[PDB]
Amino acid sequence: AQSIVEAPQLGAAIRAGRGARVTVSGGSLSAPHGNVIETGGGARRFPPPASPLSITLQAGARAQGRALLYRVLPEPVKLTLAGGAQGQGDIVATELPPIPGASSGPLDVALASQARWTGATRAVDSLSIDNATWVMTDNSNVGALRLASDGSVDFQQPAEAGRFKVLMVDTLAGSGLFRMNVFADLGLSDKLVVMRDASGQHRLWVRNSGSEPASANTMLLVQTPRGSAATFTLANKDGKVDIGTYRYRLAANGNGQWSLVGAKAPP
Amino acid sequence: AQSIVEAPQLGAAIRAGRGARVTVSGGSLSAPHGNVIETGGGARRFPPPASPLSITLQAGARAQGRALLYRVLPEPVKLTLAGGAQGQGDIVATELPPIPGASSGPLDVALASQARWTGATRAVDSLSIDNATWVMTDNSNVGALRLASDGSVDFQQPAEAGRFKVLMVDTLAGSGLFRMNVFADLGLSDKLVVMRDASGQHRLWVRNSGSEPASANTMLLVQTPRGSAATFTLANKDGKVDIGTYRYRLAANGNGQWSLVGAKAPP
Amino acid sequence: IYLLGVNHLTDGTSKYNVTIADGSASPKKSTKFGGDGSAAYSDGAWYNFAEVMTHHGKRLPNYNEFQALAFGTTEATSSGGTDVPTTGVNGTGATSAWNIFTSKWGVVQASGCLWTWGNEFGGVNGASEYTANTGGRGSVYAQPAAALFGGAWNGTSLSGSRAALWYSGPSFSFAFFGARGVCDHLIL
Amino acid sequence: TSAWNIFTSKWGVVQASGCLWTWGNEFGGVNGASEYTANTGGRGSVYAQPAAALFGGAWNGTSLSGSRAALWYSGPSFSFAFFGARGVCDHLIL
Ligand SMILES: [Mg+2]
Ligand SMILES: [Mg+2]
Repeated sequence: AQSIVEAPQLGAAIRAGRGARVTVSGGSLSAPHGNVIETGGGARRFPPPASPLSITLQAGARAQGRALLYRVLPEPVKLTLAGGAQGQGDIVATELPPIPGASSGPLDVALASQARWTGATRAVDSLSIDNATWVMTDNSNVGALRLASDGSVDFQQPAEAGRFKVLMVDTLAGSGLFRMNVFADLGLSDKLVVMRDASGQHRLWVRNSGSEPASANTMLLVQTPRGSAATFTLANKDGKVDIGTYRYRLAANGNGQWSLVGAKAPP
Repeated sequence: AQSIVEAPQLGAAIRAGRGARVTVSGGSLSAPHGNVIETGGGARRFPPPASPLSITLQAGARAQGRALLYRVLPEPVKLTLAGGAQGQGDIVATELPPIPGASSGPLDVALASQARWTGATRAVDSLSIDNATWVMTDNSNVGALRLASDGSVDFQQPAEAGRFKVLMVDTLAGSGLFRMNVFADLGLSDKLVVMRDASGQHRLWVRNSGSEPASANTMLLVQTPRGSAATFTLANKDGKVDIGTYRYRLAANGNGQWSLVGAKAPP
Repeated sequence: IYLLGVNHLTDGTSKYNVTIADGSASPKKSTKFGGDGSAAYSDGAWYNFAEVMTHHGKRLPNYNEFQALAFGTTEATSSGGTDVPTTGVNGTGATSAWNIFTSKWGVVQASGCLWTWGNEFGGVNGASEYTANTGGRGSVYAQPAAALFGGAWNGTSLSGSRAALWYSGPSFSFAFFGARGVCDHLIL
Repeated sequence: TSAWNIFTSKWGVVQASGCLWTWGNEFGGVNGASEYTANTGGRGSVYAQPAAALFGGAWNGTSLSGSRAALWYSGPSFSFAFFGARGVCDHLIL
């Protein structure tokens, strides 16, 4: 509670395992070169779900490091950023399980009540953003993404002109916002792929990050399964975005593929 | 047969529609700024699958243009490159169908006996390479992919270093080879993503395209569903690739995710 | 005010809260044209909706009529969902409410709920050769498309007071195709 | 080059032809793109949109102008300094 923890290159600021319960309310945890949180390394296997080790950063907690969370990869984890907590890290895992085959518990993270994770991941099993924000800094994988009460994923604007990012998700559900970058006469954009199942009302805000276009060309923003039940709407003022002498609107057709059409702007 | 056909920017070398049957053997078709082949524009709608308009480029045919095939939407097409024919274009559809919520048939291409399409697509419903090669020139989308008898999908080597390409597929079947680009110093690589269903024995051949890595670092190569039935094997001889003073091998980890691991090369 | 009902024979063409006629729930066969009074047409072809409007001394809108009647609706928006089966109510899984699509003049579901067939021809022609597709009442040749206006529940950005599709032949039938009646204004 | 009254009709229609094209109320002729296009001043999109007829000819029209001069080219979205309009309506006998 309102404490400071500084870790050097080799280590981590917090290691929890064997079913621990950590809360960090307020204060700061830095780990410049290493991890902010590490999980496992001293195994104790159990058939029913014990206290699937949970870490909670709340009430204004600041956390910075190369990775925000580093999973060993025997144990299931449960990271939670709440109450305006802010962590810039990465969330990585071991990338080969110790026993090839038969399961491996979930790595679950909840972003809630005004919190803000800013990083990249291809390791999280299930993310739930709820009136909070994930600033996505690089291409990412997530199993099950859920949004609620104005939760957003905010594709971070590249300082590298022209370079787009892709967020792949296995299942989408609920209702949230997705701020996405678009590059006009290069005709490229941040994409969002849902692979098995999509549902709910979502919104897409569009940032003009590549300067205005020579022509009028469409841009794929969202790809979803064939007979999908999910809906998306352009969140910019009036359901349109003006890029130079052009105007764009979100239109989807056929098979949950939500492009962004545009043609000459009203004189 | 052995004919030559040139077309201006505003046009196409061939337009076929309403159950047309076109065969091009030998010869040449160019459309420097237009389409080589256009499909549709003159509606005739019948529920029985008559002679779904088909084009065949065979016996060493040459074909060049801004797109190899432009589909007018809401007629089904069957493009076939065989007998060592070579076409470079792009294959595009209209994005929006004329009637939002109705049946549209498929855009099916079949690369066979020694043929070679070089281009990119997000319009092809069902591509089947068989003892042929698709040189993929940019990010792409295909519904059902199917390979056989040394059918390959050669990811083209980028001129821009660091620029990786991604192929997304709904379903994968049969047995083929994938040439892929690797940028070891950056820890980045071409990716193949299968979203609904994968199966069969496939081979990956790695090309070094960003030499001298600081450390040994894993690079994701293939993504497949749940517990997919698909096997992949690294086709570089001895099942390894030596990038500077480092050796990489392919390992499948957890839920069908084939990464390229590697560490310091044996002395 | 409302899109054509299936029971137009007993309700009139324009009634609140009734099943909307489409390719599936096709309108009752006009009694003025050999309809028995409970039988429905076998599809939702232009011919059929045009027949029904005549029977009530009305016609399908022209472009200039449509762009006018539907002004005031929310432009470039659609009902969403998988269906709009009923007049004046929200659609099956509607992502926005019916009254968002209400004209300056109180035309209910003006746009983006169901395409209305029009009374203008042009756009994409059919086979340049005789085709007997007219419910067995003769043959067409180079038959141009019969206009469709407004957009339906599933063309999100495409829909609106000027939305227009000139592709469908008059013999086409789909569940996104209904009709809205118009007629002259007489002052005496 | 020729004075305005040259273009008065039998019915007293002034500048009846050969001055400005008039938009007509009839669709047909050259189609626009076979793909939805949002060129309606932001009131929806149009697929395969046929031209709105224009009648009469204009000052530049040379010997093509006249009572049956008709151009089926311009889509409803087009706009030029020689495209105008003339109103017509029904005749009411009570
Ligand atoms: Mg007319
Ligand atoms: Mg007409």
